Amino acid sequence: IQNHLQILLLLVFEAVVYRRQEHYRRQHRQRLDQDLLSCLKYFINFFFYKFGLEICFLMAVNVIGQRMNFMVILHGCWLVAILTRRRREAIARLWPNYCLFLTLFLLYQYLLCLGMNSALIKWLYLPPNSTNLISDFLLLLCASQQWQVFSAERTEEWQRGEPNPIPNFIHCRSYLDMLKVAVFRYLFWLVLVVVFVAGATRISIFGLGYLLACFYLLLFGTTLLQKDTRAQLVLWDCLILYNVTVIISKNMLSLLSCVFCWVIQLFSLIWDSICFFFLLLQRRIFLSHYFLHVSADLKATALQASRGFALYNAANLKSINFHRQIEEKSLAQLK
Amino acid sequence: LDLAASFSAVLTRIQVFVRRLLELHVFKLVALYTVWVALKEVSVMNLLLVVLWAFALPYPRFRPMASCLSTVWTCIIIVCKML
Repeated sequence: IQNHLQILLLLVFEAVVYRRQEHYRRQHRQRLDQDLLSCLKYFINFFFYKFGLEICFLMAVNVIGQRMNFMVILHGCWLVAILTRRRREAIARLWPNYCLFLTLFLLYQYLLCLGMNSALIKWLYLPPNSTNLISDFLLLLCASQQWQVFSAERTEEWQRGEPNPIPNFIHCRSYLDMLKVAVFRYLFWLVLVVVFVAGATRISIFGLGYLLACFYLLLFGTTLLQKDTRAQLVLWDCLILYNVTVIISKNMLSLLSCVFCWVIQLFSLIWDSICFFFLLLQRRIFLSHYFLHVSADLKATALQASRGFALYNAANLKSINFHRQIEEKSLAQLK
Repeated sequence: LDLAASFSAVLTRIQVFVRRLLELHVFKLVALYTVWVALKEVSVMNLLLVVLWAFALPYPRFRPMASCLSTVWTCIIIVCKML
């Protein structure tokens, strides 16, 4: 068996690499804002420490989409139960219980594999495919690493008077400032387009919900940004919850693929997950400090709106006076 | 000229980066191949090996124990090949 032999070889190489690293050891952020490469190094160093909850959520949505069976419905229900307590302090106590439940249910799931119509018994797991378990295993890996990092907290780093160090992206004195403004100000106006496309490419009747959501935000996003973080996070939680409701409901209705006219046309038995990715990213952006300065910029523009009108009237009167002068000169010429 | 020195410096940096990345990631990356094998062919022999890594990932306290027991669990490969 070449597969088992390669597995044993990799297991040996796991300790071989550790021994080699130990021998090489025995023998032989504040700089974040300076340059793009430094920020990239910061992401390399603490990608998980900042984005673990979002990454675990997206892996969970990945497994929901990949399986679409009855067992992953527990995944979805516990996902939603995690979301309803979105604030990380409740996740602080829920996460050990989350990991315990994940391992408990995965044990039963793996046991059931080896050991009542054919379509329904395939849709469920009763006497049973098991190739799909790779995504669930990856979910457990990511959640376990999140638990480890969260417990460690990397307490030595953790990488409103004036806490924002260099908030002034708006003036863009560096390439990093250009990218930071293009992420912090011109991305909500891409989350809206992602929502629209997600609604309008999957023709099911949930996409019409996305079209309503896009049409609503697009008429009130420019004033949504003006709000403080409270209402922003409330409404954004509402939209995230609607999106996760859509994905879990699609998982449920996947049952209608086993017991298989107008209803199936009307409910149409990825695009509804990229929207989830962008929604989580933007919800992380909102609460962040580096968004306070751009919100202040929007407030300044809102208050400065009035001056532009007088400036434009001045320009119009200057042009009108100029053209009256030139007409007078021409008519004097003719006379 | 300076090309050889630049190549040597690049090689040293690559070695340092590889060592750091290994020390940071291998502890979790080890179980990936075992999980892939277990999903490839579900069997009683591979079930214990999968479960050991599954429990080890949640609790890092048993992770060194799982690393030690990986060789013991891999002994079934020879028996399977003989059968």
